[PDB]
Order: sequence, then structure tokens, then C-alpha cells
Amino acid sequence: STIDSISNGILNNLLTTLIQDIVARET
Amino acid sequence: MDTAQLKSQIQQYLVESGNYELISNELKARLLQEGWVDKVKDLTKSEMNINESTNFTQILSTVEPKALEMVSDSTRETVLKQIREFLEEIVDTQ
Repeated sequence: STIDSISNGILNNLLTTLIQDIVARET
Repeated sequence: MDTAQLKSQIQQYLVESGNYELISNELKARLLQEGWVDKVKDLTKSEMNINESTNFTQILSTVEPKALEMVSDSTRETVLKQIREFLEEIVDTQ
């Protein structure tokens, strides 16, 4: 789609990958 | 000393040169300096104490939306600009 929608798709991918890693440790 | 503007343009040339990891690693660094990672760590514990089933998915259901909102607006804007700027080199001028 849009350049900004892809931009946001990347940042969201990068952030939720990190978040997942943090939640998975559970501590 | 007003190094912000400089840092941006520099990154941009480096990413073009093939240094593609610089975006993700730079995001990571801004989050640590500001302390975002440590906050998500604690917010996770809070959620686990509330419901107290150790389940990952449902706990990710609430931690994730909040996690995306807590990133400092400067970190989001500066990093999102780096991605956007880079993307313009891959796709047509528009």
C-alpha cells in the first residue's frame, strides 16, 4: 500500500518482535 | 552539540551503502537509553500477577497494545523517518 503504511508495518514488526521476546521470558 | 540533524543524514547514507541492520539496532539502542525495555519487563509481571495463568498469548494480548504506546514519541518519529527515508530509495518517487 502506502509508503507510510509500509513504514509503520516495519516499525510494528520490529517492536512486536522485541515485545514478544520480553513477554516470553515472563520475567 | 546539536548533533541530531547530523546523525540523521549520516545514518541515511550508511543504510544506503548496505548497512541495513542499522535501522533495527538503532531502534534497539534508543529503547534502552530511554528505558522502554525495562518497562515492558515490569508491565509483563504486572499482567501475570493479575490473571496468574502463565499463558503467553492472552498476556501478550494486553502487554502488546500497551507496549506499542509506551515508546517515546521521539524514538518513534526518528526511527520511522529512517525507515520511510530508506523505503523511498526502494520504491518510486511519489
